[PDB]
Amino acid sequence: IQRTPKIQVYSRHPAENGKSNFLNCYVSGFHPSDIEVDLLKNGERIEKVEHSDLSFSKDWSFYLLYYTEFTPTEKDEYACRVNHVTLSQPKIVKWDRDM
Amino acid sequence: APRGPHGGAASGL
Amino acid sequence: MDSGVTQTPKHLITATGQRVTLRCSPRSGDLSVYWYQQSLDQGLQFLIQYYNGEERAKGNILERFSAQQFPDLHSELNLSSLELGDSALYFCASSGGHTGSNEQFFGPGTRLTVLEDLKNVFPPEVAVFEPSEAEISHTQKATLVCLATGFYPDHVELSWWVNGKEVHSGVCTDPQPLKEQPALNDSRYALSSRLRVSATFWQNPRNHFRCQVQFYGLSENDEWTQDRAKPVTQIVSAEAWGRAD
Amino acid sequence: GSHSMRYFYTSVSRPGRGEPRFISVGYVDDTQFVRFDSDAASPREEPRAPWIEQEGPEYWDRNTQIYKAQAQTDRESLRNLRGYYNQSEAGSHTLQSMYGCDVGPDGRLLRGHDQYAYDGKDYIALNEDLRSWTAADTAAQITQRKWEAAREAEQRRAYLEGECVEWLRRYLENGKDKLERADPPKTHVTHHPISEATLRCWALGFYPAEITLTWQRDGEDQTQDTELVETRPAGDRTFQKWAAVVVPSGEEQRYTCHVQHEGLPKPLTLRW
Amino acid sequence: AKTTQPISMDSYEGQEVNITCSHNNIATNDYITWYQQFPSQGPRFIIQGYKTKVTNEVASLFIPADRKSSTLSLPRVSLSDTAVYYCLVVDQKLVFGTGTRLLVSPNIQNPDPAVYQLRDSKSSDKSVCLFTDFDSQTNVSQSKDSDVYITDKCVLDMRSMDFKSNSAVAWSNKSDFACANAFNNSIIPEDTFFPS
Repeated sequence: IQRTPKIQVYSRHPAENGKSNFLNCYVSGFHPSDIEVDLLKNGERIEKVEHSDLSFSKDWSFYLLYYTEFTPTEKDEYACRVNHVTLSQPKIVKWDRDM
Repeated sequence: APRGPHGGAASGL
Repeated sequence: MDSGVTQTPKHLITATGQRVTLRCSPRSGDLSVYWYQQSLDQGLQFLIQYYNGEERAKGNILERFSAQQFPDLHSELNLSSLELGDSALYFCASSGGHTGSNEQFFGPGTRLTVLEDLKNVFPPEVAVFEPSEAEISHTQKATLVCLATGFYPDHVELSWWVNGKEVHSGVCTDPQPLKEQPALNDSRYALSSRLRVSATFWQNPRNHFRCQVQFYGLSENDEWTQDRAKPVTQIVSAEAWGRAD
Repeated sequence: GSHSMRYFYTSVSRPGRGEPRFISVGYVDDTQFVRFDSDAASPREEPRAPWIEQEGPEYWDRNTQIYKAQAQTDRESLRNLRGYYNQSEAGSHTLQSMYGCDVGPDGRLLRGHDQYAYDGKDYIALNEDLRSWTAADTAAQITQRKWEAAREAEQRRAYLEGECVEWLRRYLENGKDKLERADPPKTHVTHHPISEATLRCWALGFYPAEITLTWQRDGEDQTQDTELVETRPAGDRTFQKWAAVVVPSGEEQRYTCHVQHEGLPKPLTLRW
Repeated sequence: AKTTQPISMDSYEGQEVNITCSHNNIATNDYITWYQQFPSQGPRFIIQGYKTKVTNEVASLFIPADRKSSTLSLPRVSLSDTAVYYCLVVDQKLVFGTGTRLLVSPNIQNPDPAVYQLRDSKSSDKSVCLFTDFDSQTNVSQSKDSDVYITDKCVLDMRSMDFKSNSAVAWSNKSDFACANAFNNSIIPEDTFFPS
């Protein structure tokens, strides 16, 4: 009680079109642990999204990595959608290849 | 390995 | 603490094929309860452990053995379809509270004797033997000897009482009784004890020596069909009085 | 250098939905190697690193029973905690545990840890001497008295000086080539006009997570408007980090990025 | 793992008693643990250790670096310490072996070995014979007959007189049985006083 999630969307490897990669959404710094995280492709939730095991930092705040295997594309738009008890509405963060 | 009780039952808290 | 682990009843004699339930209360503050079985000349064997109502650990426990821990943390171990080999000391232990994390607090135990029939259960005969005059002359001490004989099963508590008050000083009762008939199992048992006092104490006719044997037998609900008095849990005494001689 | 083994317990109570969820994760340094989840199909300790897989059945069996018992204990603890704070029987609360050992290059104990948080705040910690507790709270004082009577600290010390050091030793031996690993970062700089312009110092694929990225002005650091994101997991047991300065398009050949990481023989200096 | 320890040990009061335990396959999580038990009573925790020597109010526990052995050391035993001592290596379950049964004997050094007769009640069947005031090195044997009953030696403490003494009892219903030949299956001292 009660910390807001910090969100980073990024690829495991530097993104190149046609070559397979992993899409990560790292949520961290939040409390309590209950949290909803989806990965989006052109606005809709991806099915095959795994996540790491629930852990926490030295300040007791939780962190989780959600990820999925994908191949990036010029036209395709990926995002992360996060809901948590500290959020009015879901926060959507777009994957920007340069961050 | 995680901590076991060494022959009794855990603290409580 | 303040109260240690308790177990009820102290003893139990019951026919093969039957069912018994043993009761235990953990030491004050402890949330975890253990059950152990001690067969003759063996270490305790772990049966089952509960924590706060929930089963935590199992030993090599037969499915006819079944246990439970209630919200008040007391526990019940019911032994079903009893057979001869179930005859043992059943110990209860506790931890997870006031008792240290690495320790178990053991109760006094419940003794279970399983018999194929409750007919070769006999109460003891108590006999007090007066001091030897030779001993009084040679040592100025006087040893009284008690004998409790022909009882089954092996579950007696012998005590000495002098002038109405139980004594322990000068007393030695045998560690384990004798079998009155060896190899003939379901043998009755014999047990001796000794009380040594000063000759001057013994020769004083106002001193009263009672040897008492608490025996644990059948209850008043046990079906008793035979010629003999019902060998129920009872006390059998024998006594002597001071002799100036 | 130094190494640490650490366990992280999280237990969450539910309103009227049965038994709390217990989850545990184990780390050696920045590498996770075991997990346990009470809400799994069958609650079982599972491996999460290659160097722990060699452990035989008895290891996972035993550790699993430990986790189960600990889950029960955490439940009763959540009950007591609800009691101490006069919280309602319907609320959902969190109990977190954090313990383990740090050893040096000789593999002998350097420091021990064992501490608890309730609903995200420090509740009670084992002191550096490993003999007493610091209670943060009036409730934690109740816990403190209870443990002081039962001399629990001695048992925690027994673990932290005993099995903890031994197991950490065995894990460092078995996973040597990945735990005594030091992967220097792969680094590069990117730029985005807006256009004020943006410089980005990238560090990827490094281990352990500890790293320093600084943007300097002719040799004096611009912490000021360096935008520095958290070190993040790449998902392959390596980490990533980047720093950013937005500058104008003027005098850019004195913006320097400096990367320090124990896998680097010497600190790196980067420029676009 | 399992533990192997002495089946029995003898001692006189006042001595140090050292009981060693073997556990070659002690596991990393196992703690060396000792329990004491009096007959048909709940066993009691004595002491526990991992790597280093442990000393508490009741005993000491020596632990070699290998951890393959351990020694329970009782500083100065008394008759009260006659009991079974269990060595265990413990993670979750207490697995009890047979344990070492320790007998603590008195130093009887005012020995006055004798055999006395006792006649009540009434009278006198059986007649009880009492072999007493012998020293603790003397051993008492079962009779060659089994119509004749012989007790093992028994230590009584007349605390009012600071006097400890050994005793055995033998009785039979037989006409044939007499005190003078009751215990002559045991190596009986020829100092033994036979009255009458």
